[PDB]
Amino acid sequence: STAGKVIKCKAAVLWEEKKPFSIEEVEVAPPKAHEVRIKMVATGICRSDDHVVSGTFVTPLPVIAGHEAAGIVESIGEGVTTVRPGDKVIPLFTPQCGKCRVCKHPEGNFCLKNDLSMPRGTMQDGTSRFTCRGKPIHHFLGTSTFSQYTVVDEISVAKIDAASPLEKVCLIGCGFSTGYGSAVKVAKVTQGSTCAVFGLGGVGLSVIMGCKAAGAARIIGVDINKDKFAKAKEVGATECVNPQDYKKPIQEVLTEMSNGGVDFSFEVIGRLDTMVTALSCCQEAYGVSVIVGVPPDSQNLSMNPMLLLSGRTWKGAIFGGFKSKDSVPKLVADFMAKKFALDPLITHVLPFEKINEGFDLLRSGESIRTILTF
Amino acid sequence: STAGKVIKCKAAVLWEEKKPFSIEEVEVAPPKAHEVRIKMVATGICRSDDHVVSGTFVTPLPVIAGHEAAGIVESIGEGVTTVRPGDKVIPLFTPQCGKCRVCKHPEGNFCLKNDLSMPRGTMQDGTSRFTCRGKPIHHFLGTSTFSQYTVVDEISVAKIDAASPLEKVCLIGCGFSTGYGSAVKVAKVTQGSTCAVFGLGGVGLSVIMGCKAAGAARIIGVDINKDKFAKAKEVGATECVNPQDYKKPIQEVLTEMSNGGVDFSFEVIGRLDTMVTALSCCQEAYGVSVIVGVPPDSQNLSMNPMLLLSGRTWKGAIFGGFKSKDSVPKLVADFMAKKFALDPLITHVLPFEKINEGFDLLRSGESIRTILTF
Ligand SMILES: NC(=O)c1ccc[n+]([C@@H]2O[C@H](COP(=O)([O-])OP(=O)([O-])OC[C@H]3O[C@@H](n4cnc5c(N)[nH+]cnc54)[C@H](O)[C@@H]3O)[C@@H](O)[C@H]2O)c1
Ligand SMILES: NC(=O)c1ccc[n+]([C@@H]2O[C@H](COP(=O)([O-])OP(=O)([O-])OC[C@H]3O[C@@H](n4cnc5c(N)[nH+]cnc54)[C@H](O)[C@@H]3O)[C@@H](O)[C@H]2O)c1
Ligand SMILES: [Zn+2]
Ligand SMILES: [Zn+2]
Ligand SMILES: [Zn+2]
Ligand SMILES: [Zn+2]
Repeated sequence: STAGKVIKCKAAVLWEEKKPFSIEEVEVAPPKAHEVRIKMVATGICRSDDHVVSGTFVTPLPVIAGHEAAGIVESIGEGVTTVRPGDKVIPLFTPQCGKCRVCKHPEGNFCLKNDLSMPRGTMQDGTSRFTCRGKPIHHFLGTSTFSQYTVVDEISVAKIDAASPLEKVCLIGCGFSTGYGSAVKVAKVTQGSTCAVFGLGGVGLSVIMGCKAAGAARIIGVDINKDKFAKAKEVGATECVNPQDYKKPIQEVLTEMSNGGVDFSFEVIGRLDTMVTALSCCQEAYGVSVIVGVPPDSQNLSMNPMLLLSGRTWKGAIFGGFKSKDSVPKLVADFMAKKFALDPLITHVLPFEKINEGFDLLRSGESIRTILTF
Repeated sequence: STAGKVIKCKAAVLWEEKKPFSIEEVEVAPPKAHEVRIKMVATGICRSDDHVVSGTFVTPLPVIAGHEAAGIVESIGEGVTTVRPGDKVIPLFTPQCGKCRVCKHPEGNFCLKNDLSMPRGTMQDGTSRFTCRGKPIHHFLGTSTFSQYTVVDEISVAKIDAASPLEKVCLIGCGFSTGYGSAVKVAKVTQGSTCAVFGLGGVGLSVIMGCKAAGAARIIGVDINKDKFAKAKEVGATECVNPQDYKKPIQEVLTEMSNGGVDFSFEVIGRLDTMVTALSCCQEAYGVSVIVGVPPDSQNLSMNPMLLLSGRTWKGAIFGGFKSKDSVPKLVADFMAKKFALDPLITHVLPFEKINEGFDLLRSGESIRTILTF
């Protein structure tokens, strides 16, 4: 039995920004009280993991990244009540402690125990469970899924259906749930509305899925890579536009196309300029714009507050507004009942050992989601 | 009889920015089709009128300003069906055409016929009804209430209760309705919540009234003029704070006071820095911030979009979100039924001839609302 023992396993360590991951042996400590050690089965490559590499999202290095994943519990620390060894689980990059003022609020989900606002790269107790070459290695968002084994706090894991296909449902740990919830929960897209979705990657495609599920009449996809348009239309886009094709700014184009502005817009890229464009293209009196993309570290946008005074609503969210531990198992159950599809997001499959090729695919524009198998 | 004739009457003409109003004779043309000529009874001094004087709010000059008022219909043009001679009325600086996409939307109120976005300073037909010393004089927001008589489009006037005290209910034409609706309709303040209100002038006091009516448990008033605090507490503030008293930025103070951020914040001043402060002091995961203050012309704010990505909602509104022609008569009926008070907003009552003394009271910090009586 490995219970109570250090596990030696392979992980993808990021020693430096703007460098390939290093696949090499790490030591994974056993779980302490209220911790869970997970044998990973599948993990997706999310652009947010690439943001760690590029320095767009600052978190302490060296680090084991990865946050979109599914696995099987290897062991539980003292006092764990919500999972058992052998359970299928999805790590939760947004925890759900159940006790803070956000967890108790009917509409909050950004639990105060998160490691996203001001990342420390540790477990809840301020320490690390990972050693590599004798050196402590940081965690990422309390998940660190680019490893054959990880250790997470109990508030950062959800038990899911024992019959779940882990190589699909790992996407419920980030990209699918984020995009879908941003439409259905955060924006609250209405039947018959017109939506504009900026960025047609895995998260933007999931936004489109949610807009279509909510009954939008028009869903306009916006991307500078026209190779993204075919899949966007397959999952519900009615029109796609490439800003590079137009002489005028795309907010003017979208305002014209929607006969005075869209009902709902979504920024699903991570650029300051497209956050402001996406706000501007929603109707000035009653439009809603949702920021989903992660902005570059410490940079401020500039905007004219008259865009809000006329009546627009501007909001953002983490993880589609879903309370993570309550919602992830329900989303898996709904997937099992065919209430939504995940295959449209999966364009590539690789073994974990080919993680760097998976990041190459994302950076070239060729992939939506690559799923890595351990 | 005056019907069908030019009226020569007294008005307050603003010939150029940053000068006193000139109280002098103007000619007021009779109403054309679908227009209404009103004998003014009372008009309030709103900070937005001072924004015209100061160049904070750009509108064509020379101009008859004034937009918060009540009067009696003198005559109606062909085709008017909603008011008759002798009716008490409130001019609507936000029209309600009933035909545009905003008017048809359940939550929109910023009718596309407004003259606020891109001010032309005319009637709907692109012409003026005012002459002074042989020169055409612009309208202001389709109202122009600093005149013994004005002409408005039918979509810019509402009939109110014949028994209405016009020297009080003129405030339903702007300041009361704007603040009250910003709380009850735009923010949708909840029972038991904590609110922060930046700016304790007539509009901010009306926000406090709305927050109290909605059942807020805590209402924190914020002003650099501590002379505003006593009246803020009278109408429902539980605490007041002056940013000048603190070594820390007031967003940090308010976050500490509210044990992690307020539920609802309101910017009721018109400064870029307080718009960002007000957003920052609402709880990062579920807080709502409403911009009510009018920003200085053409100036952009700077902010970190992580404030929104965590879950905040940022919105603004004109006229408290109220559909103007539907709402103004109901607000007057509610005032007549003692559902809210207006006297706390009224600090001074002067003859119209003292308009410049009324503006000096506002600029000195000494008044909330001055009502001018014709
Ligand atoms: N809020 C959350 O909880 C959360 C969760 C998951 C992802 N994210 C972020 O969401 C964003 C999208 O992630 P993803 O879908 O994995 O990324 P992705 O697959 O890189 O997709 C981004 C898309 O944006 C397109 N694009 C780039 N620049 C422009 C431009 N100027 N105009 C229009 N399109 C452009 C690009 O071609 C690509 O198809 C990233 O910033 C992520 O970090 C946020
Ligand atoms: N959105 C709308 O439809 C609408 C309607 C009416 C008024 N307005 C605007 O709302 C704002 C308030 O109008 P009002 O109540 O008539 O004005 P007001 O009576 O001048 O009140 C403004 C208050 O802000 C206070 N103040 C000034 N600077 C600061 C600061 N740095 N920090 C905190 N307090 C400060 C000031 O002392 C005063 O008590 C103005 O910008 C108006 O133009 C908007
Ligand atoms: Zn929590
Ligand atoms: Zn992600
Ligand atoms: Zn209209
Ligand atoms: Zn006003």
